Amino acid sequence: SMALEQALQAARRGDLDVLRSLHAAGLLDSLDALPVHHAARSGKLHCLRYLVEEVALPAVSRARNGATPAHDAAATGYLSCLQWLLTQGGCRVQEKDNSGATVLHLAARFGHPDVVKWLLYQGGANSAITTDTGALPIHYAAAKGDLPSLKLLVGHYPEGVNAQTNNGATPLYLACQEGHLEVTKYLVQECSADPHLRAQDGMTPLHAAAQMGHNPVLVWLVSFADVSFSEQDHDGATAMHFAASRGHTKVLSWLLLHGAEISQDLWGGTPLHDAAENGELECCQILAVNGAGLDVRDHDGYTAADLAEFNGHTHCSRYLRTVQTLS
Amino acid sequence: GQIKVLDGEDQYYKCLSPGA
Repeated sequence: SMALEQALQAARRGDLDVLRSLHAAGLLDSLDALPVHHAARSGKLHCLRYLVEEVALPAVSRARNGATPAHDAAATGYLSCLQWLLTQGGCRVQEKDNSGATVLHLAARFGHPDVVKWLLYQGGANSAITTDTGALPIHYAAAKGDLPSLKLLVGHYPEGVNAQTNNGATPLYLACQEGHLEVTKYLVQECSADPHLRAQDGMTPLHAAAQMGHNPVLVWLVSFADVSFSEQDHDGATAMHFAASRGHTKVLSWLLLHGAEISQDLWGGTPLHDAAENGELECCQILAVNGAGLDVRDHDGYTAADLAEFNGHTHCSRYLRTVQTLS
Repeated sequence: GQIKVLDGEDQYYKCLSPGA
C-alpha cells in the first residue's frame, strides 16, 4: 500500500508537487478516510482543491464514523477548506456523521470561533440540532470553554441556554464540570442560566465543580450565583462529599473554612466516610482536624475507618482508628 | 456519581490534530 501512505502525507504536508506526481502516475486507510480528508485536516486548500477538481476524487466520502472531509475541516478549524467544501466542494452544511454531529458541532467541540461565526451567519448552519447524545453546539462550546463561540451560539439560539443533554447536563453543568470559570460567569450573569437544573443523577453544577476539584468555579457559584453549599443530590450528597470522595483537598478546605457543615447523606455517610472509602488520606485528615465525627455509622453500621479497611486502604484505616483511640 | 461526557471513546476526531 505504498500509494496510500505517500498520498496521505503529501496531502497533509501541503505537497502539491507529490500529489500531481502520484496522480500523473495513475496512482490516485484503516478508518476509511481519503486524501481529501487529510488535506482538509490541516488546511491545505490548494492540495484539497486539486484533489477534488483536477483528480476528480469525491469530497462526499464518509469515514467509518461518517466523517466526510468537511467534518474534518471543521474539527481542525481550517475555515478556508470548509468554505470550499460546502460551496464549491459539494458538502451540505446539515450533513451528520453516524453520531449525529454536523460540522457546527465539531467547530464548537474543538473551539474555533471563526468557523462557528461563519457557519452561523453565512453558512446556514442549524444551531438547534442535537447529536444522538442530545448535545447542542452550545453544549460543546461550554464544555470546551470557548467563550467567543458560546457568545455566538447564545445570540443565534438563545433557547439553548438551559437545554439538557440526554443525561441531563446543561451548558452550565458542563462548564462547571470542566472548570471554565469565564464561561460559567457568562452563562449565569448575562444569560440567566439556571444553576439548579440537575443532571439525571441529581447532581447540580455545584457538585460537578466539587467532583472535579475546580475550586475557582465552586467559589464563584457559592458566593455570587444563589447556590448554597448545602445543595444535595438525590442521595443527599453535598459538594463536600464529592470533593472528599475524589481527593480535592482545595475544595474541601475552602468549604470547611467558609462554614459548610459535615453532614450525613441519605445513607448516613459523611464526607469522611467517602474520603476513607476511597482512601483519600489527606482528606481524611482535613476532615478529622475539622471535627468530623470519627465514630458516626452509616446505614450499614460502618464508620469511616471500617470502609477504608474493607477497601484495603490501610493508611486511612490506621490513621482514623488511631485518632479515635486517642480520644 | 459519574462524569458527564458528550461523546464516546472513539478517537477519530481527537486523533486528527498531531495530538495522539
